[PDB]
Amino acid sequence: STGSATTTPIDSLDDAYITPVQIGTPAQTLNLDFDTGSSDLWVFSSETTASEVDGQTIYTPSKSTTAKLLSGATWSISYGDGSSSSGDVYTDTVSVGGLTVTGQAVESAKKVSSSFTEDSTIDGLLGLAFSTLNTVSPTQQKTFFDNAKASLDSPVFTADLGYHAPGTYNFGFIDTTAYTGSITYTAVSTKQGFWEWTSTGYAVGSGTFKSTSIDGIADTGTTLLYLPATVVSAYWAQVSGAKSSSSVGGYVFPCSATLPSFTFGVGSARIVIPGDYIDFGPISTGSSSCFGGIQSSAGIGINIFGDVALKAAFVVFNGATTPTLGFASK
Ligand SMILES: NCc1ccc(C(F)(F)F)cc1
Repeated sequence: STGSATTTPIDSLDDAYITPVQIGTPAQTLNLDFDTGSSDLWVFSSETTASEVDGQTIYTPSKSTTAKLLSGATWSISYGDGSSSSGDVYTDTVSVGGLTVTGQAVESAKKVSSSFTEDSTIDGLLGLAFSTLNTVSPTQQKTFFDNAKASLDSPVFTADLGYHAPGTYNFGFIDTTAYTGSITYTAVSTKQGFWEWTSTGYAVGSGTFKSTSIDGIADTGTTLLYLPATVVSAYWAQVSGAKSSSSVGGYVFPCSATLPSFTFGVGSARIVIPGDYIDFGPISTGSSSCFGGIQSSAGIGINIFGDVALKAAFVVFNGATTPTLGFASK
């Protein structure tokens, strides 16, 4: 089997991407943030605290004839940005672009944090990291990809995120028309439950490529590109007037600047992020200082190849018995 669904930025800055997902019988369609950095499929629901719902579409399990309460199961998740949610668990039928899993664990939110309430466009998350990170207790549950894998034509899914435009998540096949050149595959460590890999280096604009190993995760659920402080300083030093702002919480730059590109290595291959992808717009409405799309990972503990990096590439999440990651230009 295969599945294919269009993913759309939630706003004019590509802060996140939403993909429609069918849940239950009859179908309830919710727009979920597909997150290769986490492993819980959770949704705003009829059970979510009323004051914490502000325009999201809710899943109502009592209206789904295939929904079954997973007895005694609860979940609670905290993300690296400080956001969180928690609730109880149903199993139900879940479909993405024609690909169907019966008995998928659907985590129904009873509580969500302020950042979720304030994003009216995100009805929940669909985790695509490794199932070892799933938070359901006392019986851990599998991701949608993990459940579908054996039925897929190939045990893979691909992320083709757009810059200021729609893109595609495919399950079970590689669309060879969706990229240029070849896909370079690189090793993955699953030891922390992430799609963790090692970039072979970087360049800033037309500068000399620096060969250096950068361990990090491929994370569609994170907006920006978080890299070591030395790398990030080298990038922003090329932008006249850019500086690290402690009040703002990262590097900012004059909105009048044209940004240099940033290149990252995948084996001997190179992925070029156009400079415009690195502009995240005014720090506050009407300001002429703009927030940078490449930020230091120093306070995080891990480097994150978030959407800024991934949307420059066609990305293969290969769930073969030894998982690997593939990157192609596009
Ligand atoms: N990395 C997962 C994630 C995704 C979205 C959000 C937000 F911004 F919608 F709350 C937070 C955390």
